[PDB]
Amino acid sequence: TKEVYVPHPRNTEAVDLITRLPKGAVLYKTFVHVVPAKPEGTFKLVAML
Amino acid sequence: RLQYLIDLGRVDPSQPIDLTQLVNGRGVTIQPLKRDYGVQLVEEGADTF
Amino acid sequence: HLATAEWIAEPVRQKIAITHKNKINRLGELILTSESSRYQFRNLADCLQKIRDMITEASQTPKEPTKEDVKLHRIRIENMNRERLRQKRIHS
Amino acid sequence: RRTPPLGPMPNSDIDLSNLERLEKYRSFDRYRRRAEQEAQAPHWWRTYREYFGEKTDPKEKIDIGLPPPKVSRTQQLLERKQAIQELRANVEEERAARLRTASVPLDAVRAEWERTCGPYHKQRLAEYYGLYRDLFHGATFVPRVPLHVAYAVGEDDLMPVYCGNEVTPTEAAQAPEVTYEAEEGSLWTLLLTSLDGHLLEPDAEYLHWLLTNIPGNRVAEGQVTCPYLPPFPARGSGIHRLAFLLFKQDQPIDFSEDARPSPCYQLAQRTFRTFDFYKKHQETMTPAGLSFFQCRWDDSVTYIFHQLLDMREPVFEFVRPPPYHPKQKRFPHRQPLRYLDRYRDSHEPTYGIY
Amino acid sequence: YKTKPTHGIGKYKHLIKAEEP
Amino acid sequence: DPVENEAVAPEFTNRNPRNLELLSVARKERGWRTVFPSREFWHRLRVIRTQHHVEALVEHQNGKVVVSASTREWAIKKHLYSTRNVVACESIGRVLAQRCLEAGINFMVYQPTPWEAASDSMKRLQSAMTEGGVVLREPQRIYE
Amino acid sequence: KSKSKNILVRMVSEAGTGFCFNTKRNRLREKLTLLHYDPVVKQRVLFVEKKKIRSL
Amino acid sequence: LTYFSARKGKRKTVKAVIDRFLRLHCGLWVRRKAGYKKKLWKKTPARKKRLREFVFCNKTQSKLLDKMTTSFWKRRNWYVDDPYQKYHDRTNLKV
RNA sequence: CUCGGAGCAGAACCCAACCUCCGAGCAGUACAUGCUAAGACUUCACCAGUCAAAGCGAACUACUAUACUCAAUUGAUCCAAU
Ligand SMILES: [K+]
Ligand SMILES: [Mg+2]
Ligand SMILES: [Mg+2]
Repeated sequence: TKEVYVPHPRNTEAVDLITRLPKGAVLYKTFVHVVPAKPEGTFKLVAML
Repeated sequence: RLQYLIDLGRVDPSQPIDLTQLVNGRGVTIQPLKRDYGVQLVEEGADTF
Repeated sequence: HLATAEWIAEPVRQKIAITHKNKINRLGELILTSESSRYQFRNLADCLQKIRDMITEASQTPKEPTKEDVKLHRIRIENMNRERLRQKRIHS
Repeated sequence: RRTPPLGPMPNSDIDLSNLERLEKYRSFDRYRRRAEQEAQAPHWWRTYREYFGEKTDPKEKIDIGLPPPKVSRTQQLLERKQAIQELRANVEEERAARLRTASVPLDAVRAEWERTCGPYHKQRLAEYYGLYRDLFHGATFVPRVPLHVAYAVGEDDLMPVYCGNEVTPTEAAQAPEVTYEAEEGSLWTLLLTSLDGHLLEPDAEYLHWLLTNIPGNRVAEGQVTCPYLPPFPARGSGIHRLAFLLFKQDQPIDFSEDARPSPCYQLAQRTFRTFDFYKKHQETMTPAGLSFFQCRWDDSVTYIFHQLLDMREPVFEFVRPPPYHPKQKRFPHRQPLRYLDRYRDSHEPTYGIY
Repeated sequence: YKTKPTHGIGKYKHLIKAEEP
Repeated sequence: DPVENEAVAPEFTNRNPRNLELLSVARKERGWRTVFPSREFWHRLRVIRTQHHVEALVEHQNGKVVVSASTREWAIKKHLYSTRNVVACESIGRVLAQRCLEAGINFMVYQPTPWEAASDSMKRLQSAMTEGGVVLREPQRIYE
Repeated sequence: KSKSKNILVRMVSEAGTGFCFNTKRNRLREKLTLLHYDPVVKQRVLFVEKKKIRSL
Repeated sequence: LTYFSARKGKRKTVKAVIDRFLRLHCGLWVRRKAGYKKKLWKKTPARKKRLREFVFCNKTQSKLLDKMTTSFWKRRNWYVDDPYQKYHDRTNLKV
């Protein structure tokens, strides 16, 4: 997907870039995702005490 | 293997069993020239012995 | 049946019921299961060793402060906040 | 080969001829604020929200609650501005704020918040917990009648029920003390349902409590349509939701079909669905108040199963999917010796025919 | 990607004045 | 002679959205290491400061606001000389901490900037939350 | 292949376990005394340089 | 390789192989990584752990190592307290 | 004559000339650059090389923190020293 790119404030290089941009301008970058297919687990009946 | 040999009459449990009786019953094949020092009794099959 | 078992001591009987309440069924029988081996012998030996460990722990009465588990740490914080919400009756 | 954009591209309205004369952000905070705004807008390209955002229905949620109260904004605004002037005029207030020693009375803030923004904050919080999705199949209402449920613990303490705070089954052993503000001659219906307690059916609930035709706010005088049953969350099953739903009856209603035998200790009889119950009584009934808490298993639940319900206690366990390994190959080149353990069922030596 | 309509969505150096030592 | 009450499904269905979160077994959204802020949380405290007001939000990672406290509310505004100073920020923390406990939220992450974290306003708001019972760090997810 | 500015030295644990690790230090600087994790005792212990392995 | 010895007319074993490789009875060969004792001061911990691994050989290498050793080295052995005893037989291997 | 970056080779990967250009054979900071372990990459083989969740042990009370910065910054087997 294409997402808005906000760098870390500790990132000196990237922060200097955005502060010099004209107002109303937003940087974009391509991001890669992984949509989880399976759940973390399932509750199963283990005993009848 | 020990139980199987006894059930078929190939090893006689009414007398003391040793290396000779196991060899004469074709239960185990010992190769002293290949650095075999005898037989090790292993626990496989303990539940049904 | 834990309560009926006379070979265990009475104080030990009463302390095992509290510590291992999760292993006692409706009828009061303490159920122990081991499925870590292929051989019934070793599985039984493990079950018997657990019984011997239960009696040893109850009789020892250890007062040493054990290290808190991670799951327990969160429940401690959650219990604190639940007690913090407790109110008192305006007119008791 | 090129393809024209399907819509307006980012950074398009920026005039690049007057770049030097255009205003810059100059601050990280001003860019972030604009960045957060752009991320929320709909886009014609693929976005994270498309794949991970919950798929809300386009049609708005049907409101089934009481009508909003009518307030005179002009008079309300006048009184509010006057109060601020009086507070700001006090010299002792200014010094306390300047010296950072001032504080607000939390007790008064909650009383005012409960009258003003309380209902909407409770609705927002009820929607987050999934009550409207489960209880009314997505239909939402504003709990405009504050409901105060408290479980008496001991003789001098109370355990208040708010909106998701945890209450243990031991504390909820007996019926709670329910009080709400109601006019004379009105009728109300109060119920308690466990959204997650049901053992056999996933979509069904358990009706722990039902009181009908309550005169005014005298809950004790209501008809016990269903007797009270303490929560019994099963061990290892997680944290359940129990919701108190207050209803405002337009006229006296007959709940003979919903009547449960006293005592009711059959889980089949307790099985209950709020949507079906409200749907049949919707014409003469409106949701007014809402409270709920979160309940997990404790040692007292064993008492409920063994004695009250006369059944064996069901225990559950969170089971994770088995670990994945690629298909075993005859020659696992450059793999460590522990490769073979990954595909081994038992850890004990095997001897085959011998 | 070049052929796709979103080509150039990540461009940013035309929005900044060039830096010359 | 089976007991009707003992009819239990082999798999338990718990529709509580917070169930797995409270067991610390739910997935947190890991990744996003090159951007700010992180997504690896279930709940986060987010403070919005404007020219006239101070607002603090507790929102789930999915973007839903759970609880909120703002100086725009009359319940809070009526007791504040100024809604834009350090006292206002400390008061918002105290009000939010109480509302968090009533909603069942005991843990959240706070993601300040370097200048925000060093500010006296945010330090007083954080102290108010911790004194109120809320812990500003979340427990580690259990994977095993 | 260049001027030898650093040297490799063996740091020996002071716990008496005998666990050693190799570190790089400047030739002109003084002998290193470092606090380094000792696996034998399973906690951080003081190490002291004993010998110079080679010139780097 | 000596296919027919002058004294016995029998195939010989290349002893260089015996000194470097372990043969599991299932047919797999185990070796060490080249350079796992070389210039450790300039290698990272992740790399050094990889170098300490006991790894398997591929099909082509295994076939070559089988040709370079006689049948004696492919027999089933029952050494007492053998560390590699468990790895001699494969389990749940389809093809 | 080995290694890395760029063009040729414009967009997954790969691609030659006694083709066109620029570099490397370190340095600096750590002293948990501790241990261990799923799943993967791979310079077209092999050798070598690369990235890593969880876990143990630490660290921690927000220094873009737990596989340091850096592009290459390098040498197999035997043998020798210990
Ligand atoms: K359920
Ligand atoms: Mg390859
Ligand atoms: Mg890790």
